[PDB]
Amino acid sequence: SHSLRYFVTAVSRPGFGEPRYMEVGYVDNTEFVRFDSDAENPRYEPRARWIEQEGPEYWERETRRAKGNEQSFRVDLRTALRYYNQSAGGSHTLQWMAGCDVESDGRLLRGYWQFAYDGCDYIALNEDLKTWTAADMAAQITRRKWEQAGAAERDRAYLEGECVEWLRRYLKNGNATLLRTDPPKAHVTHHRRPEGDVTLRCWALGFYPADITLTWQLNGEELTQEMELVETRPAGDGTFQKWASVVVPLGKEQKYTCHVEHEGLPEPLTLRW
Amino acid sequence: QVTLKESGPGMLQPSKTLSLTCSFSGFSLSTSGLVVNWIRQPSGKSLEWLAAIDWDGDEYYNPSPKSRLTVSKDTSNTQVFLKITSVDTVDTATYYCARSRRYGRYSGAFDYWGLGVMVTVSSAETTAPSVYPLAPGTALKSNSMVTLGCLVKGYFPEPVTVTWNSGALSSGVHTFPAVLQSGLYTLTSSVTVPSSTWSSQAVTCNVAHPASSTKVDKKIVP
Amino acid sequence: DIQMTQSPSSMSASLGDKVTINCLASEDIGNYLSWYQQRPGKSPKLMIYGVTNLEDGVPSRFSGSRSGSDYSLTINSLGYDDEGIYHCHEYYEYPFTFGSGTKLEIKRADAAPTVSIFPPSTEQLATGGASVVCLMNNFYPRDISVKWKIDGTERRDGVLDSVTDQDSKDSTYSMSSTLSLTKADYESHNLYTCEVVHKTSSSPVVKSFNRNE
Amino acid sequence: IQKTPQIQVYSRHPPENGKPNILNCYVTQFHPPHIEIQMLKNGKKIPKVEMSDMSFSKDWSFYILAHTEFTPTETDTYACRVKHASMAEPKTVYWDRD
Amino acid sequence: RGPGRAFVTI
Repeated sequence: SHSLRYFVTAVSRPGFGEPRYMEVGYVDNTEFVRFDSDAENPRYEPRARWIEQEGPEYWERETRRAKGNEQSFRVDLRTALRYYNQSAGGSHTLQWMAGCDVESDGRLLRGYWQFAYDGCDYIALNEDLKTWTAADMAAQITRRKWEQAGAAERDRAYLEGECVEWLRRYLKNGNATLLRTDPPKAHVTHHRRPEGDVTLRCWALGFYPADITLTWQLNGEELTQEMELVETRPAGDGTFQKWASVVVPLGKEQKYTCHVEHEGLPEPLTLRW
Repeated sequence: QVTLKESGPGMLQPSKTLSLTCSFSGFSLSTSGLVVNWIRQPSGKSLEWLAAIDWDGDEYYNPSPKSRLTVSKDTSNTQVFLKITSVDTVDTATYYCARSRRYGRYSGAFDYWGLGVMVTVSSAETTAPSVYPLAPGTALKSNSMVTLGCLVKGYFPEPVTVTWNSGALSSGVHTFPAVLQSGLYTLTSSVTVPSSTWSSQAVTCNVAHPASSTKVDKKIVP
Repeated sequence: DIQMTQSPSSMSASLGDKVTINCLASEDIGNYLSWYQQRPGKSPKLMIYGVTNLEDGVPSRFSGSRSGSDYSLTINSLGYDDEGIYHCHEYYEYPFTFGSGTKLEIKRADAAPTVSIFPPSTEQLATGGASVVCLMNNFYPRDISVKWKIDGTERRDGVLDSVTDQDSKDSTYSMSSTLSLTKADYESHNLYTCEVVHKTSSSPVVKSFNRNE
Repeated sequence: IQKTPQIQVYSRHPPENGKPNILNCYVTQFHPPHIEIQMLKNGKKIPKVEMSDMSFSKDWSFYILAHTEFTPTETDTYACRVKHASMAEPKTVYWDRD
Repeated sequence: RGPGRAFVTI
């Protein structure tokens, strides 16, 4: 499956200037378009390689839509400041998630269209793409008025139509960098410790996508000891890294096997010290 | 509410150490993105930014005053202190503390300001004013209205008050601003009065100097 | 430091008139500038932040603009409530530089200064020093210059001036000049005169006294 | 109503002394999105802190990546200082070739 | 392309 996702942040900056408006676009997990309101001549810039082949009309209409949504978020921020009976001198944030997760064939499996205020869930469009879930007492006024206007219908029309076909076009145009599978270079590092035991470190570097499984095994068993592994991080070039540690006795480091399984690998890699 | 108040000792001797405090009740330098900055303004001149302190504890200074500034916060986010070592007579000014918000890397304008604390640096000690009358010209013609004067010389602290006839005469009076002179202040006070009342009555100049606890009277006579 | 120059130094307008105050930055301060207003005898309160954003509570007659590198602050329907001192801000580079400050007063019909000479009191002479003062009251505007002639020469040394702000009664100015001399120098001459000239008299208004009278 | 940030300081390519490398600070899961990230070499602030898109995850917390060019030596210590709002004192995390 | 808000206030 693949997803087209758009993340929007509107942050009021009282005493500083106009609120910052940001719009980032992701295919699966790779960013490809970006818009920032406080930069000079705010326009839609490319962030990938395969999206640069869009005509000036593409960027023109996307910038028009971005600025319209920016004004919409301005008035939304003011209306929320009135809704919650808050101070005009504070800085508050609206966050908007919108997109479509679609199976690898051509059927929309999930349409996302949700808003959060100051980090807490404000409103959401349920998977049915018809009913709104409103968490706050003030969010229910939004739900009622949006049922009156019928925003769910046009939002579903977007999600079920424009989102999926533009995801198809992006996948066909970016099949070079969006469908690639780079296997990870893996190795094990052995550091003695001032205690008396040894820290083994399994590394998986330079892979795509971020979906990877990294585990240690004792004697082919699921292992029964304090295993410390960190979260998948980007490298700053399109790939990711990961590592998993284990504290082992002096002399039994040859009993431990690190297993790394990636979607770009023919067989799960097993490494010993 | 915000409301921040400056507190600090006025009248300091040179080469000493000035310690101001700013107390605010509306926000806290705790897990809050607010920062407090000290500003000073010499009377009749432009505003100068001195230092600033974030809620972290991070401090920023103006490199213009060499290295005599030190700003610090309390262990209880409710006050901010500024210390200036080796104070000079040029540091006489009114000092404010203002609030700003930290937006990433930059500060962003001063939302609320304090009231201001006046500090003055001079080696002279408190003195009492000498009051002198100011009579018209010895060869003056019969004018319709006449003006009498009262000169107050040789007093240190900045504030003095002048009334005329124990405050009864209050129409057409003019209290001039004080001027310094080798450490001691001097000013003038004028009164306009009809030539019908002067000198048919007794016109007294009532000067009051609170810091020296003095009240002086004069009677202007040709 | 990014020293910022504000101009004009002082402005004077009629009731309801639109006025503009400019501010320049030596380096590029893009939308990092605010305008503060300080009433007579008060602390500067914030007025405009960003560059064109009025802080909540500011009357809408104020406006903030930017043209390249010069920032302007305009006010169209001026009233007595807005006379005061205005300041620019810079919050970009950490040495925050301010403007020079611009004073805004309200105009009125021109007035001529009433000047008076005050011969030193015997007590002053008794002390040993001597100060001759010649006040000028109730004139407009602020521009005025005094000379002090001692028996025909200038002797512009030893004089001190003190000009007030606009009167709370009718917005008129006052000036007091004090020539402080020694008793020997005061007895050295006879005739003492003040020469104050205002943008109204075309010819110097003169006042004098003679010691031997 | 605030979330404390999580910091990971690391090198892009396997680090070795004298070889040029990119050191980056990966700061995730914080709120509000107003933070400052400084890169420190031997205590001094590097000015080349080029940072990436301040995006956010499904949990609505923001993340960011700030990288800079450097050359790892056995005498130079490198760290990342983050100043948020939720931490009373700024968090400094030193780079370590794990 | 991205989503349009149609200027609908929350």
